[PDB]
Amino acid sequence: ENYRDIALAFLDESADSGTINAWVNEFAYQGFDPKRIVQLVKERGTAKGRDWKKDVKMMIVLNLVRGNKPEAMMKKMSEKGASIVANLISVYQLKEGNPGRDTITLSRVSAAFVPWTVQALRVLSESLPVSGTTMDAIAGVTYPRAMMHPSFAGIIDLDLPNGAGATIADAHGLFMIEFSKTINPSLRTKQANEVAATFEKPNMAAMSGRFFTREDKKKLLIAVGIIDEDLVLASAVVRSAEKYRAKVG
Amino acid sequence: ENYRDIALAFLDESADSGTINAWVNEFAYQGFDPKRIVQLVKERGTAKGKDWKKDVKMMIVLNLVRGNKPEAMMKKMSEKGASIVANLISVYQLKEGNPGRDTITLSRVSAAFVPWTVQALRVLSESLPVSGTTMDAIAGVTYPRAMMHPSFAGIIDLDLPNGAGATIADAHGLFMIEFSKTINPSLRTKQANEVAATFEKPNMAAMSGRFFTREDKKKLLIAVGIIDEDLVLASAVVRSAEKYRAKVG
Amino acid sequence: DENYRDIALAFLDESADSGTINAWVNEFAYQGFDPKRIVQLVKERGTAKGRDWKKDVKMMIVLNLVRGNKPEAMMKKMSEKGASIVANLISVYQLKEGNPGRDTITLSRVSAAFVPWTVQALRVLSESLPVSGTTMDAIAGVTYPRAMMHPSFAGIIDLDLPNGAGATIADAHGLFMIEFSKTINPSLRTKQANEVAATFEKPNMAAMSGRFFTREDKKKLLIAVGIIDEDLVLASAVVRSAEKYRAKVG
Amino acid sequence: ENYRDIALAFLDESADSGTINAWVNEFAYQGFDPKRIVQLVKERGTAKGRDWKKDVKMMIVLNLVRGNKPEAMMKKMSEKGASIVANLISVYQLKEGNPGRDTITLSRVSAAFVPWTVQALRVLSESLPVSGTTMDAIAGVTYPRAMMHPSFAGIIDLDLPNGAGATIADAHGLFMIEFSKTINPSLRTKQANEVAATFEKPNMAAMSGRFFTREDKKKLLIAVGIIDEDLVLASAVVRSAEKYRAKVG
Amino acid sequence: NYRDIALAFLDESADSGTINAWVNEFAYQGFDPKRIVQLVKERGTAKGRDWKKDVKMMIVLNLVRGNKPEAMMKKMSEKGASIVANLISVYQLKEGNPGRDTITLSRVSAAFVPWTVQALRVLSESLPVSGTTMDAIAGVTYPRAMMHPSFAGIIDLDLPNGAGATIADAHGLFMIEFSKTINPSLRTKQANEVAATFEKPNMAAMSGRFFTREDKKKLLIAVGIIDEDLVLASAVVRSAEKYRAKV
Amino acid sequence: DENYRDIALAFLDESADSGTINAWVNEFAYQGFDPKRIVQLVKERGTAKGRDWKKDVKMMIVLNLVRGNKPEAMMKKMSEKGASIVANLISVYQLKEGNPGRDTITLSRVSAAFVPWTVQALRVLSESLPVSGTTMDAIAGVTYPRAMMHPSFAGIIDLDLPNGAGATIADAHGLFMIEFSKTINPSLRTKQANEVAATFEKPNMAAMSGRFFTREDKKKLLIAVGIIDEDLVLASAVVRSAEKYRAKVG
RNA sequence: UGUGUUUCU
RNA sequence: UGUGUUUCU
RNA sequence: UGUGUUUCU
Repeated sequence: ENYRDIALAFLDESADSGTINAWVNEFAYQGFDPKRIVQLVKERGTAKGRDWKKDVKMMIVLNLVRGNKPEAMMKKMSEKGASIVANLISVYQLKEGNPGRDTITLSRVSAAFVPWTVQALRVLSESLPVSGTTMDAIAGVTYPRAMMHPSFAGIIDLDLPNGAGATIADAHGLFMIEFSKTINPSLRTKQANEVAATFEKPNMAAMSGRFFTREDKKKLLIAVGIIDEDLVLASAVVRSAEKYRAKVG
Repeated sequence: ENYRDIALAFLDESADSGTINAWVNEFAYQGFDPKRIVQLVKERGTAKGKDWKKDVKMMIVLNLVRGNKPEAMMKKMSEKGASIVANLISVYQLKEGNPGRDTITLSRVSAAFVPWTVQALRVLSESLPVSGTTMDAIAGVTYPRAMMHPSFAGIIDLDLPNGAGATIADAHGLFMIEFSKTINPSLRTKQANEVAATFEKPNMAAMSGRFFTREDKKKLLIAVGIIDEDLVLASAVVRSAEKYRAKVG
Repeated sequence: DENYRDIALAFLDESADSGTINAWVNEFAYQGFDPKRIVQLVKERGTAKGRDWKKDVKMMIVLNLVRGNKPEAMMKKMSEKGASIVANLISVYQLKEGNPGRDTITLSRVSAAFVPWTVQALRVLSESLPVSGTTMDAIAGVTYPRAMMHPSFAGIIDLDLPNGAGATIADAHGLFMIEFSKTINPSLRTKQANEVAATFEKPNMAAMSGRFFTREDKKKLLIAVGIIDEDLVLASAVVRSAEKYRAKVG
Repeated sequence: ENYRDIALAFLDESADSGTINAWVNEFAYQGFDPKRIVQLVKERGTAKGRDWKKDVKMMIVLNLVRGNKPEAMMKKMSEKGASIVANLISVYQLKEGNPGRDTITLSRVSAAFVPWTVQALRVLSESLPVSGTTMDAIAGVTYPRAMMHPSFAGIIDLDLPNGAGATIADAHGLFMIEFSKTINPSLRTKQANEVAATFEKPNMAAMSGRFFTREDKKKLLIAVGIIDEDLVLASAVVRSAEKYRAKVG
Repeated sequence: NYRDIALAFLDESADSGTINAWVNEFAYQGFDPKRIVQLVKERGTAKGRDWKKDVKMMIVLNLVRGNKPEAMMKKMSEKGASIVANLISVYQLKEGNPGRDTITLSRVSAAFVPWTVQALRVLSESLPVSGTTMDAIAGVTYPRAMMHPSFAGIIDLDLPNGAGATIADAHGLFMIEFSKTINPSLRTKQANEVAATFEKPNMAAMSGRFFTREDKKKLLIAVGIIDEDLVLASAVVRSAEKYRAKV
Repeated sequence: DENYRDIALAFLDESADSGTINAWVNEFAYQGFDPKRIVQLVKERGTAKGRDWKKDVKMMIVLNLVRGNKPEAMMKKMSEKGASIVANLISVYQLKEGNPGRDTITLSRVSAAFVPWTVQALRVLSESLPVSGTTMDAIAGVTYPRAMMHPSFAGIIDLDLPNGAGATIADAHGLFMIEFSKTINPSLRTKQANEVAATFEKPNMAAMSGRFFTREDKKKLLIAVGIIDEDLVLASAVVRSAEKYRAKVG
C-alpha cells in the first residue's frame, strides 16, 4: 500500500538534465567507433611520416580482395605486395581480428572510410570474394557495386521517407548472405534466414550508427547512385530487395 | 469399483465457468510484482547505506540506454561507468532476462519506478536505441517522448472513456514495433502485425497491472501530456494511433 | 537327456495350473502408474489434513491445465494469493515436479485419474490452455472438441469401439497431441508430424489400453462429453480432425 | 599376366541356380536355434540346482505379460516379482532384443517351449497386452486363445492339405496386427497390410522352422483345438482368417 | 641465376631405365587383384581344397551377407556356419581394414568379378538391395550385373562416345542405394552427399589396370551391358539419366 | 580535437585513378608460390645435407607424377624400399602437402619449378600416370603430346604467341586437364566439360601468366618438346586436341 | 541492436 | 583417384 | 504398449 506510494513519489523526484546526461556518457556503448578508427589511422600514419590517406586506400583495396587477415595473406602473396603489407601492419598495428577499443583492422578501415570504399567497389567488382557477375546472376539485375561489401551498411539511412531505407537494407542483405557464405563455409548448407541471422545484429548496429548525419548518408547514397536527387530508388535496388525478402520470408 | 466409482462420480461434480476462470486468474503467469521490486530496492539499498533513490535513477537511465544485460554491457563501457554498474549489480543483486518475481532486473526497475522513467525519456530521447527524431519521422508529428519505452504500458488505463485507453495503447504500439525491430533485427523483415504479436502478451500484462489505480494512471498520463485534465487526447497521440492501425490492419 | 524335441513336446502334458499361473501374473504384472493408487493417495492425504479434497482436485486440475506440471516453479510466477494456495496443495498432497514413482502424486496424475472432471473443465478453459481452442480450431478445419485438448483424454478412449470408431477418436486426439507436445518441448517444433507423434504414442497407448475404466465406463464418458452419441455415431468434428492427423503423419 | 587369365576364366565358370540357392539357404539369416535354447536352459538350470522346467514356465508367463526386456520390466514390478526375475536373469543369462543364437531371451523361451506357452495362453488371456475380450470383438467369434502370441507361428504347418496352413496363418495374423499395433503404437495409423509387412519376415521364419516335424505340429494344433483329428479347421479359425484377408486385401 | 638453374634441367639426364625403376619403387602398393587371386589360390591349394568352388561360395556369401564372416556365423544355421568357419580358416578371412596380404569377401568378389557378375543374375532378390527395389528406382529393369560394387572393376571409362561414363552413371544409381543400406547414417543424406562417400574408391576401381580394355569390353558384352557394336542397352542409359538427375 | 567525420567524407572526393588502383591489385594479388624461391630452397636444403639435389629433384618429380601431392599418405601404400627414400625427401626438403605458404616446398611445386625436366619425364612414364597416354590418345583423335600430360605444363605456355597460338596450346592442354581433374576428383565426372574446366581455370591461368620464365625461355621449351617448331608452327596433334577441347566446352 | 565472422585457389 | 564402408531381420 | 515430457511469456 506504501510501496505504491513510494513509486508514485518518483513523479516529483528530480530528473536533472545535467546529471542524467553525465550518466548517459558514463554508461554509453564504448568499442567500435569510426571516429576512433580515423583518429588512430591518422595519428599512427603521421607519426611514421606516411601518406596515410594513400595507405588507407591500399588497406581498403587489400581488405576488399584478400579479407581481414594481413599476416596470413602475406604467406600467399608476391614479395612485392607482401613487403607493402608488412609495412601497413607495422605502422597501423593491424590485427587479425577480435578488435578492442584501440585496435585497427582492415574491416575497420573499410568501414570508417566507407565513402572511399564505396568508390573502389565500382572498379574491383570482379576481384571480390563474391564477384559482381555472380551477384548479377543472383539478383535479376545488375547488382549495385556500391553495396558489395559489409561497410555499405554504415551509409544506410533507415529513416528515409517511404521505407526507402528499409528497401536499401533489403537489397544490401541480398549481398550479405552470399558474402557470409563465402567467408564461412559452414553456412553454405543453411537456409537464407539462418544465414541472415548471423549478420543482422552487427549489421543493424552499423545502420543505426550516428557517425554520419542523415544528410551525410543521403549525400553518399545519391553520390553512389543508390537513390537520386528526388530520393527515387534505382530499380536494381528495389528488385534486389524483393529477391531478398522472398528468400528470407 | 470403489476408487473407480469415486473418480466416475466427478462427472456430475460441478464445473462452473466463473469459479474456474477465477482460479485461472489466480494461477495465471506473473512475470514480476512491481510492489516487490520497489521493496527489495529500498531494503537492499538502505542496508548498504546508499542513496537508493539516486541508484534507482541511475539504473533506469542505464536500462534506457543499454538494455537489460548488466554483465554484458560492462564489456563495452567506459571504465568509470562500468565501475558503478558493478556496484549496482552487487548491492541490488541485478540479474538479466526473465527470472523469478523476487529478482531485480534493470527492466523491472524502469517498470516499477515508471513515474520517473517517463520523465527521463523527456531528456535522453536521442540516446535511445530508437531515437526521438526517428519516431518523429515515422509519426507525422513529434512523437511523445514519454511513450518511448516498454515501461510506458504500466501507466495506461485501458478503461478510459470512449476507448481512449485503446487509442493510447495503439500510439504506444507505434513505438513498440520500431523498438522491437532494432533490439531484435530478425523482425525487421516481418509484417507490422507480426511484429506487434511479439510484444502483445507482456504489453497487455503491463497495461492490466493493478499496482497503480486508475486515478494514479490518470494523474500520470496528465502529468506527462498524453491527456489533459478533461481527459482529451493530445493530437500527436491520436495521430500516432491511426498510423499504427493502418500499419497493422 | 539330449533328445530336446521330446522334452519340449512333453510340456504339452505338463501342469498349467490356473491358480499358480494367476499368482505369477500378479507378481510379474506392471506396477507403477495406477489411477486407483492416485485417487486413493489424493483422498487419504487430503482427509488426513481435513481438506475438502474433492475441491482440491478441481483446483489441482485447473492448475495443471493452465500452468503445467511444475508447482514449485509456477509459484515464482504467480500472484501471492494464488501462490499461497499452491503452497498448501504441494504440502498436503506432497506434489512433485516430475519423475514420479509408485506413490508419487503430480498434477498430471491428478488430471489423468480424475479425467471425468478434467474433461469438463476443458469446455470452460479452452482459451487459457497452452494451445488455445481457437488455435486448434484453425489447425483442424472445424471447431476442435474441447474435451480432447489434454493428454488425459486418452484415458477414456475405447479403442475397441465398433467400426474403428476408437481408432478415429485416437487419431483426432493425436491432432492435439502434436501441438501440445511442440509447445511444452521447443526442440520438437522443427520436427515433422510423425517424429513428434513418436515422442508421445508409447505412453499414449498405455493410457488408451488402461483397464481402470471399463469399456462401458468409457462409452458413457465419450457420450457425456459429446465425442460420440447414443447410437455410437461420431461427431463430424472428430472424424475431420482425425483425417487431418492421418494426413500429417502418413 | 597369368593371374589375370585365371580371373578371366571365371567367366566360363558355371552358375547353376539350384546349387547357388542351396548356398543361400545355408548362409541365410537365422535369428536363433530353438534346439540350442532348450539345451542352454536345461544346462544352465541344472548347473544351479534349479527346477528348470518350472523356471521355463515362469519365464514364459513373464514373457507373455511383460515382454522381452528383463532389466527394464523390473523397474516397474512388485519387489517380490522383481526379486525372482533378477534370479532368472542371473542363472539363464537373459538378454534382450535380438542377440546371437547362443543367447537366451524371454521371447525365445516362449518360442522354444511353445507346447507349454500355447497352454498358458488359455489361462491368462485377459492379462495380455491385447486381451482375449479385445480379440473376441475384432473377430466375430471367440478368438482361439492359443494364437494370442507370436510364438504360435512355431506350430503352424504351412504344408497342410487344402491350404489349411495358410488359413491358420491368416487367422494368426488377425492377432498379430493388433499385437503389433499396441507394442509399437506408431503402427496404429498405418494400413492393415502395412502393419502385416512389419512381422511378415520373422513370422514366416517361425512357420518355416523345422525344429518340430509336420506330425509334431499336427499333434500340437489338434491338442489345442485349431484343427481336429480329421484335419478340419475350427469355425473360429476360418472366421478369423477371412476377417484378416478382408483387412489386408 | 635460379632461373638458369631450372632451365639447365632441360639438358639434364632423363634416363628411361632409372626413371622406370623409381616408378616401380614409388608406385601404389595395396589393393591388387593379382595378389588377391594369387593368395586365394595358394592358401586354397595348400589345404587341398577345390579353391575355385570356395571362391564361388565366398562370393555368394559376400553378396547375401556382406563383409563380416565371424559376425555372420552367429546368425546362421549350423550347417552354413560350419562351412564359413572353414573358409575363414584356410583363406584367413578378415572382418575389414585389409592390409596388402589380407583377404576379405569384398576382395574375392572384386578380384573374381567375372564370376561375381554372373551370380548376380541369380541372386537378385536375396541382395541387400533387391532387384525389384532397383527396378522401381530406375524406370526400367535395372541390369543385375551392376548390383554390386565389384562391377566397377570391369568398367572401361574410355569406351567411345562416352559409353563408359554412361555405364559408370548407371552403376552409380545402385551404389547410392547400396551405400545407404549398409550405412544407416547416410539414409537422411542427399544423393550427391552419398555419392561423395563412394566415388573415390569407385574411381580407383574403374581406372584399375588388372583387366585390359579389351578384357573389359568382352566382359561388358558377355553380361549384356553393351553389344557387339558397342551399343548401350536402354536400361543402362535410362538408369544413367536417373543418376545424373539425382546428383 | 579534429573533425574526423569530415576527414572521412573527404574521401568521397578523394582520388581513385583506375590505373594506379589496378597496379596495387596486381601487387597485392594472391600468389600460390614463387618458383624462384622453390629452386632456391631445394638447392640450399639439398646441399646442406650433402646430397645430389639435382637427382633428388628428379625423384621428387617422378614421385609427384605417379603418386600426387600427399607425401605422408602415399608412404602408407608403397613398397618399403620406395617409402624409405620418400621419408628422406620429406626430411631434407621439409615437404608439406596441399597449398601452404610460398616458403614451403611441395612435390607439386617442384614439378612446376623444374618443369623443363618434368616435361621430359612425361615422355617416358606416360602409362604410369593417373590418366594414361593411351587414354588421351583415344580422347584426342591422335597421339596426345606426352609433355602436356601434367598441370605443370602450363608453366611453359606463352599466351602472347602470334595468331593466338598460345590460346590454342592452352586449349590443347585443357583437353588433358579436364580428364586429369575428373580422375583425381571423381565427383566432377558427372559435371559438364565447361564446369570441370572452371575448376582449374584460375591456377592454370596463374601458371601461364607466370613471369619466372621469359617468352624466349617458353618458346625454346615449347620447341624443344615438339609443341611448336622453330618457325612457331603448331604441331598437328596440338591443333587437333585444341578443337576437340573447344567442342567439349563451347 | 553493440559493428563481428574473413573460406578455397 | 588409392579400391574402402557391410545396417535391419 | 508401461501412462512420461511441462517451453516461452
